Amino acid sequence: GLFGAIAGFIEGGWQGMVDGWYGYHHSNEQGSGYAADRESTQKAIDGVTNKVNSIIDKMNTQFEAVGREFNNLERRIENLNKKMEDGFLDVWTYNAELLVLMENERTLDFHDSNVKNLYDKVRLQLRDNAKELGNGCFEFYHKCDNECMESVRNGTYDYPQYSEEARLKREEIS
Amino acid sequence: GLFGAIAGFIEGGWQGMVDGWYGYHHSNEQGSGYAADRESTQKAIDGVTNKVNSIIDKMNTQFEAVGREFNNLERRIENLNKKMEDGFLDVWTYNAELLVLMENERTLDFHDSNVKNLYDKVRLQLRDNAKELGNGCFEFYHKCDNECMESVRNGTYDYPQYSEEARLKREEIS
Amino acid sequence: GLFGAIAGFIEGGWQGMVDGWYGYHHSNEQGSGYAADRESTQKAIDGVTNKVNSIIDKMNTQFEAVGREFNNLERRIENLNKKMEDGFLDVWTYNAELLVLMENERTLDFHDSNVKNLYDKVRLQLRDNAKELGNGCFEFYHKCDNECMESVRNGTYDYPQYSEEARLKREEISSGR
Amino acid sequence: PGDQICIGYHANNSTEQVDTIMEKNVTVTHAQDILEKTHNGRLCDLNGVKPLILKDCSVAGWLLGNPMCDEFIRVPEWSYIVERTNPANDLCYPGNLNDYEELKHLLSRINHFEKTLIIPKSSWPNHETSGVSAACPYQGVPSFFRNVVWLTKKNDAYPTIKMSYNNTNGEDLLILWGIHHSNNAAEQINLYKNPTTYVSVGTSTLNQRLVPKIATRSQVNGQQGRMDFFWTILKPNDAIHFESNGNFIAPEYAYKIVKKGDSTIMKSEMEYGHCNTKCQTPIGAINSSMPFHNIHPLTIGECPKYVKSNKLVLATGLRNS
Amino acid sequence: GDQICIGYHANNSTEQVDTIMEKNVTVTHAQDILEKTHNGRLCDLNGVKPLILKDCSVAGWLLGNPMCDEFIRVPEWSYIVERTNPANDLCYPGNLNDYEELKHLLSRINHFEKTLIIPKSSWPNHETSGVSAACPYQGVPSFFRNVVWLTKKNDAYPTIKMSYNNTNGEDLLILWGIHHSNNAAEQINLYKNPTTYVSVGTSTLNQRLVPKIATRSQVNGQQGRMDFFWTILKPNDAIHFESNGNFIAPEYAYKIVKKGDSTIMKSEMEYGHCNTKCQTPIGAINSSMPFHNIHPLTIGECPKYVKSNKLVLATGLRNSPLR
Amino acid sequence: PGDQICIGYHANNSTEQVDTIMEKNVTVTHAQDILEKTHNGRLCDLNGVKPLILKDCSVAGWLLGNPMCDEFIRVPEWSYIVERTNPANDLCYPGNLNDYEELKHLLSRINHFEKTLIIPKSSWPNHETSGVSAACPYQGVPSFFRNVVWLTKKNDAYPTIKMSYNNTNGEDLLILWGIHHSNNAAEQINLYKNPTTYVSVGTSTLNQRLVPKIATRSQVNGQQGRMDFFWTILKPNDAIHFESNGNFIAPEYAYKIVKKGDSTIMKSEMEYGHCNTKCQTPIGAINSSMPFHNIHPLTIGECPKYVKSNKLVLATGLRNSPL
Ligand SMILES: *[C@@H]1O[C@H](CO)[C@@H](O[C@@H]2O[C@H](CO)[C@@H](O[C@@H]3O[C@H](CO)[C@@H](O)[C@H](O)[C@@H]3O)[C@H](O)[C@H]2NC(C)=O)[C@H](O)[C@H]1NC(C)=O
Ligand SMILES: CC(=O)N[C@H]1[C@H]([C@H](O)[C@H](O)CO)O[C@@](O[C@@H]2[C@@H](O)[C@H](O)O[C@H](CO)[C@@H]2O)(C(=O)O)C[C@@H]1O
Ligand SMILES: *[C@@H]1O[C@H](CO)[C@@H](O)[C@H](O)[C@H]1NC(C)=O
Ligand SMILES: *[C@@H]1O[C@H](CO)[C@@H](O)[C@H](O)[C@H]1NC(C)=O
Ligand SMILES: *[C@@H]1O[C@H](CO)[C@@H](O)[C@H](O)[C@H]1NC(C)=O
Ligand SMILES: *[C@@H]1O[C@H](CO)[C@@H](O)[C@H](O)[C@H]1NC(C)=O
Ligand SMILES: *[C@@H]1O[C@H](CO)[C@@H](O)[C@H](O)[C@H]1NC(C)=O
Repeated sequence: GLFGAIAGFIEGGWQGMVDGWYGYHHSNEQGSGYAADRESTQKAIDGVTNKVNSIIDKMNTQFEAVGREFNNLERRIENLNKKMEDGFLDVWTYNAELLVLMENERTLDFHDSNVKNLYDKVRLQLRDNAKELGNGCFEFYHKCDNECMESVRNGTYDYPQYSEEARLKREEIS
Repeated sequence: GLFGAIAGFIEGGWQGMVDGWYGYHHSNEQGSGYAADRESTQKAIDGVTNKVNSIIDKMNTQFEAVGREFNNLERRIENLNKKMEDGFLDVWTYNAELLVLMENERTLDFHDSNVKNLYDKVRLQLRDNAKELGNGCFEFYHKCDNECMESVRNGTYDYPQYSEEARLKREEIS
Repeated sequence: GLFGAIAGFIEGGWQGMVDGWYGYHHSNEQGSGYAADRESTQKAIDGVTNKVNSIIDKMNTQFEAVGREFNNLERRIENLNKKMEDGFLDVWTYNAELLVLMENERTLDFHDSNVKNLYDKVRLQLRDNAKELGNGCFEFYHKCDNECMESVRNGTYDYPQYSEEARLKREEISSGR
Repeated sequence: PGDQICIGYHANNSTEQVDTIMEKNVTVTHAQDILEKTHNGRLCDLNGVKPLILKDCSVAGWLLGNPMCDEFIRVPEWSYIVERTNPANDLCYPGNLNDYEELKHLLSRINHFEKTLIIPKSSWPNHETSGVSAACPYQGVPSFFRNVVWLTKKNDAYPTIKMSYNNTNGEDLLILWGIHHSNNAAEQINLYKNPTTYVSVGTSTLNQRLVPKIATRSQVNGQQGRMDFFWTILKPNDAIHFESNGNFIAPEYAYKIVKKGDSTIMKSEMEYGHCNTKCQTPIGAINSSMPFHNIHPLTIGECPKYVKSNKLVLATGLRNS
Repeated sequence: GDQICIGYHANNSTEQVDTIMEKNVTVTHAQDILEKTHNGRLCDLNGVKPLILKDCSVAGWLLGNPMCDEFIRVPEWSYIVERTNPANDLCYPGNLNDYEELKHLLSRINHFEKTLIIPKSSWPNHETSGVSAACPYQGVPSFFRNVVWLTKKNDAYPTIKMSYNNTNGEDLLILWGIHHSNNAAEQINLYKNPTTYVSVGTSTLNQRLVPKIATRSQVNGQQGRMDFFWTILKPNDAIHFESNGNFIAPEYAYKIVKKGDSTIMKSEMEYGHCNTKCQTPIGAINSSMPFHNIHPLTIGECPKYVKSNKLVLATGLRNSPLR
Repeated sequence: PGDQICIGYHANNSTEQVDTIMEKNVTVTHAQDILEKTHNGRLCDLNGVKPLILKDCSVAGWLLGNPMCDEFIRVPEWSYIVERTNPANDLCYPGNLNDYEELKHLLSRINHFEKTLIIPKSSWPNHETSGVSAACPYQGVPSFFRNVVWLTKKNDAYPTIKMSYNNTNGEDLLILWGIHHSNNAAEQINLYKNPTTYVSVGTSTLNQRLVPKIATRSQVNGQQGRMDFFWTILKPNDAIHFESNGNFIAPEYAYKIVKKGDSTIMKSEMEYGHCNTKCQTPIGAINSSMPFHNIHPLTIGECPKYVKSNKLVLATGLRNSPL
C-alpha cells in the first residue's frame, strides 16, 4: 500500500482479532490479549459503506424499451441501432471495470492509512517512554500494566507519571 | 488516504491566518502572530486551479441540433433517438457525479498531505532543539526570537548555534 | 509530491544509479557507490506494468461497420447517426483524457510513497545511532564499514553493538569539541 | 523482557478475491458484488400491468382474427406484448399488412382496448358475406378472418358500395380493411363480376385509392391470390367513407384504443409467471439496485446498465493474510 | 518556552461538498461546474437571426397561406422557430410530401430569395381565378399566393405543356400540387376533362400523379384535398410540366443556397435581440461549464446535458466550527 | 566528517513529458502512449477476406452490367466493398435503382457470389433482343447493359409475355429487372407497338405492377427517357413470374448469393495492398492493441475507440530531474 503499515512494517493481519478492523495487542506481566479501536473501525466502516452506496445510488436508471422493430428492408436503420447499443456496452463495460479497479486500490490504501494513523496516535502518547520495534510494536520501558494499557487505547496516557522509571530503564541498557 | 494533519493531530483551523492556506503561528518574548507559507500555498492553489481547468477545458463540445423531427408514422425511429438521448444522459450523469465525488476526496487529501509535509519540514530542522507536543506544535528548548522564527519558516534555521543552549536547557529539565 | 519524498526533503534523482528505481548511496572510509533496492524496484515495476495492461486489456472491442449509407431524402436519419458518433467521441475523448490525468497523478505518488517507505525503513533502524540531515541522508555517529552498510540495506542493522560507540560521538559534538 | 503494545489489523478465513489497478487476485476480508446475475426466469407484470401474451399468434394474426387464434381476450390493458420467436399463426390468406412494424409499436402499450362491432353483415344486403377459404381453416373447415368479411358478388351483381361509419364512441377507433388481388380474369368475374375494380377509403386525413393487381403469383398456403390489409386511427366524431365495386374485404369489427405510454415487442418463449417487476428480459425478470447486469440486452423497464463482464467485485474489507 | 505551531486556514464559509466516503463536508472554497442559468429569450446563433413563425407553420409560409406573412426580410437564418401548435398550417386540406425532410433542409439556409418563375399571364387559355372559402383573406375567399388554381376557360382545359429552365446561378425550390375532386360532376365542373393526370419531369425527377375521386370528411368546410409536392432544381436544368386538369401551377419559386444544417425548435417565445452559442426553447445559455441541466433540446455547441441539481468541486480545505 | 547513507531515486536523460491533474508538462524517466496514430496506408484483407474494389464503377453499374464497367473478374467472396467517392460509371442509361442503399448494405459482405444465366436471349423467339443505346457505349459503338435485355417489337407485333423462372439452384438468387419510360406516344409505338403497357412481377412475397410514365424529361446522358430498375431475392425452390406487354427490361444474368455477415460500403480512392488487417480505414489499415486511436472515424473491423486527441501519454516512470 501507499502507507507503510498493511503488508509493510506490520507484516500481516491478526487472525486472533475478531472484533473491529483495527486494534491493539498488548503483552505485559498480567497477560496478553487483543482490543479493537472502535473509533477507527466504525469510522472506516462508515466510509466504505458510503463508497459502495455512492457507486450504487449515483446510477440514474430510466424506463427503456429495447427490441428489434425493423424489417428486412430496414437493415441500415437496424445497423444504426446495433452501433448505438454496442457503443453503450463498450462505454459501460470499460467504465464499470476500471471504476472497480481504481476504487479497490483506494480502499486498500484507505485501510493502510487508518492503521498508520492509529500507530502514530499511540506513538505520540508514548514519546521516549517506549521504544519502537519497527514492526508496529512498542516495547515499554516502565512496566505498563492493564490499567496503563487501557490509557494508551483511551488516549489518556499519563506520560509524566512514568517519565522517571523509563529514564532509569533507558540508562540501564546504555 | 488521510495523512493525519487536517482534522487529525492538528485539531481545527485558524481564522486568524487570513493570508494563506497553510502557515505557522509562533509565540515568544516579542509576542505572537500568524504567518502564511507562500511556497506551499501557491503550489496548492496552482494545482487546484489546474484540476478545475482540466475538468472543464478537456470537455469537447461540437455544434449539434437536437429536435423532434419525426412524425407519428416514424415512432420506431423516434424511440431510437429517445434510446440514444437517454443513454448519453445516463453516461454523463454517472460520470460527472462520480468524478466529482472521486476528485473531491483527492482534493481533501491533497490539503491534508501539504499540512503534514509542512509539519515534517519544520521537524527535520529543529531535531532535539525543540520537543514535539503532538498537537502540531513544537516547544523550543532554546530562546527563539522573531528573527529565529523567520528562519524556521523559510528553511534557513541554523541548528548548531543553539545546540549547547538547548542541550543545557534539556539537561536542566529535572 | 503527496508523501514529500520526491521533490520534497529528497531533492533530485540520481543520474549515477542505473540498476533500479529506488536505491541507496553510501560514503565511508572505503569509498562510495550506489546500491539498488531490488525488492521495491521490481514490486513497483510490476505494479506500474499492470496499470498499463489494465487500461489496455479492459477495453472491449467488437466488429463494427461505419459508413455513410443514407441518401439525400434521409438527412434526418443521417443527423441521428451524426449525433450518435459525435456523442461517443465526446464520451471517449473526455473519459480517455481524464483517465490519463488522474492515473498519471496517482503513478507519481506511487513512486513518492515507495521512496518514503524506503527512508522510514532505514530511519527506524538507525534511530539515534545516526543523524537525519533532512535531505534524505543519514550521518552515522559511528564507523560503518561496507559490511555495516548492507546491514542497513537488508534490514539487519545491529543497534546495540554500535550504541556505545555512537553514544560517545554524540557527547563530543554536544560539548563543542 | 519489556512490556509490549502493538498495532494491527483484522484477518479472517475469507478467500474472496478482488482486483486493483496495480495488483490482481488480492485476497480481502470482505467483498461486495455490484453486478446483477440472477433472474426469476418468468414473464412478470410491469408496474402492476399484465403483459399481452400471444401464445401462438402474431400481432397481425391476432388483430385481423385468424381462426386459429384465441378469438378474443379479457385484457383491456397491457404494458408490453409478448411474441414467440417464430409465431405459427399470421396472415392465413397470403398478403401483407401495411405499416405493420409501426402498428406493432403503436399497440405495444395500451391503456384501454375493446373490440367493437361497427359494421354487421346485415349492412350488406346486395352482396354475399359468406366468403371463406381453405388457407384459413377452422377445425379443418375453410373459414375466414373473424373481424373482416370477404364481400363477393350475389345474384350476378356487385353494386357500387357507398358506406360511411361515424365514430360515436368516446375513444379512438382502430379499423382494418383489405383488398384482394386475383390471378386471372375469370376469377375476378367469378368472384366480383365487375372486371375493373378499386377500393376508395376516405377520412379527415386519409385519402386512399387501391387498384387490384391481377397477375401470376407463386402459391402461399395454396392460394396464388393475395390480400393486402390497411389500417387507420379514426378520431372521435370522425367518419370513414368506403367506396368500392369489388375486391373489397370490408371491416366488420374495430378496436377502441386509448394510448398514453410506449413500449416494444418482446420475443420470448417463456410463459406467464404471476409476478411483478420493474425490469423484464426475454429470459426472466430482475429485482436489483445494482448499477450493472449481464443477463440480457433486450430489456423493458428501469434496468441496470448492460455490460460484458462476469463479475464486478468491490473490496470492502482489508487486505487479508 | 517559545513555541511554533503548524496549522491551516479556516473561514466563515458554509459551502458543502460531497466525497465518495463522506457527505455534507463543509469547505472553505468551492466551485460549481454545472450550468443552471439561462436568459429566457430566443437569441441569434453565431450572429445569425433565426426564422420565427408566430402563427404560421413551415408549410403555410412556403406555400403562401394568406393569413401568414407575405414576406419579411430574413435573407438567411441559423434555425427556424415554430410554435407547438401553429394556428395556420394548411387552409385548404391536404398534404405536403416529405414535409419533415423539407423542414430539415430549410433549418439552416445561407440565402433565401423569393422569385417569380411562372406569372399568371402565362396561362392564356386557362382560368387562374380559383379561390376557396377555407382560405380567407380579410373575410373573403382567397388562395395560396405562390401557386395558382388553374381551372377551365370557355368550357375548355387545353393540355398544358410548359417547361421552366433555371437560369439563376443558385438552386431553385419549386412547389406544385394536384387537386382531388369530390365527385365526377365536380371534376367536369372544374376541369372538364374526365380522366386527368399531372406529370412532372426533371433530370432526376420522373413523376406522374392521378387525381383520386372519392368521398371524404369535411376539413375547414371543404371536402376535397390538395396534395403538394416539391423538388430542388439545380442551375441550368429545366422542369417539365404536363397536365390536362387538377393541376396547381407554381407561381413563385425560392432561390436557395445551403451551407449547413440545423433543426426545428418548438418554442412559444419571440425574438430577444440577443446573441448566443447555445439556444434552448426556454432560453439561451452562455457558459464554459461542461455540464448543464436546463433543457435537452439544444441547438449549438452546448454543455453535456445531465440529470443533476449541483456539481460542486471542493477547492478549499475542510472547515472548522465557530470558536 | 562522518559516514553517510542516502535514500534516492532513478534519473536519466529522457525529456518525455506527461500531464497530471494538478501539473502540466512533467518530465518523466519513462512513458508509454496508449493512442494509435499510424497506419500502413493500404487496403488490406479483413480477416483474410479480400475486399471488393470497384475501381471506376458504382455498385449499381456493376450488377446491371454497364458496358464501360466490366473490366472486373470473378470474386467469389468479399469482406467489404470499396467505392470511389464519385465513380465515373454509375448508370449509363438515365434512371434509378429501387432500394439501392438497402441493396448496397446487402452486398457489403457476401459469403458466395456467382453470376448465372437464367434467361438466355434465345428464350424470346417472337421479340427483338438487340436493343442498343448511345447512352451506354462500349469502345465507342453503342451498346447496352450486359446482364439485362431490352425487349423490342418484332414483325410489327409485341406478343404478351408470360414467363416464369424457378430457382432450381440451392442458393438464393438476386434478380434484377426494369421498366423503360418513354417520352412520347410515337416512341412508344415505334418501340413496343402497344400504346398502353404494363410490367407485372410476382413471387411468393412480391406483387408488383409497373406502368410507364410517358412524359417529357430533361436529357441525361443524351436520353430524355429513363429506365427504372428493380431487384428481389428469390428463395430456393421459388419462381418469379413475369407478365409484360411492353417496356420490359428482362433479366438475362442472375446472381447466386449467400450472406452470413454484415458490413458497409467504404468510400476510398486507394488500391489493394496485398495485406491482412483486423481494422480498416479509408486511409489505411491499423494493426494495434491500443484502446484508442485518432486516424479516421469511418472504420470497418475490430478497432480501437475513436477520440479527438493528439496524445494520451501515461507515466510509467519517475519524475525526472534536469541534468
Ligand atoms: C438553360 O439555359 C441555359 C442558357 O443557355 C443553357 O445553357 C447551357 O450552358 C452550358 C454552359 O455554358 C453549355 O455547355 C457548353 O456546351 C458545349 C456543348 O455544346 C460543351 O462542349 C461545353 O463544355 C459547354 O459546357 C450548354 O451547351 C448550354 N445549353 C445549350 C442548350 O446551349 C442550358 O442548357 C439550359 N438548360 C437545359 C436543360 O437545356
Ligand atoms: C376554384 C373552385 O372551383 N372553387 C370552388 C371550391 C372547389 O370546387 C371545392 O372546394 C373542391 O372540393 O369549392 C367551394 O365550395 C363549394 C360549396 O360552396 C358547394 O356548396 O359545394 C361544393 C361541393 O361540390 C364545394 O364545397 C369553395 O371552397 O368555396 C366553391 C368554389 O367555387
Ligand atoms: C469461516 O469462518 C466462519 C466463522 O468463523 C465459518 O462459519 C465458515 O464456515 C468458515 N469458512 C468459510 C469458507 O466461510
Ligand atoms: C358524427 O356525428 C356527430 C354527432 O354529434 C356529428 O357532429 C359529426 O359531424 C359526425 N361526423 C361527421 C364526420 O360527419
Ligand atoms: C445534507 O444537507 C442537506 C441540506 O443541506 C440535507 O437535506 C441532507 O439530508 C444532508 N445530508 C446528510 C447526510 O447530512
Ligand atoms: C506545456 O507545453 C506546451 C507546449 O508543448 C505549452 O504551450 C504550454 O504552455 C506548457 N505549459 C506549461 C504549464 O508549461
Ligand atoms: C418451383 O419449383 C418447385 C420445386 O418443385 C415447385 O414446388 C414449385 O411449384 C415451382 N413453382 C413455383 C411457382 O414455386
